[PDB]
Amino acid sequence: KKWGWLAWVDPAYEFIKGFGKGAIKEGNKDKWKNI
Repeated sequence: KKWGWLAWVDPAYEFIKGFGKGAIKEGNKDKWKNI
């Protein structure tokens, strides 16, 4: 299996950690629903 999903999300999520370390509303809006 290719499994190139997590490979593309890996560098993605890590990006928001620095670019949007203080802006969950801009990205993860309805993230509370998954928690």
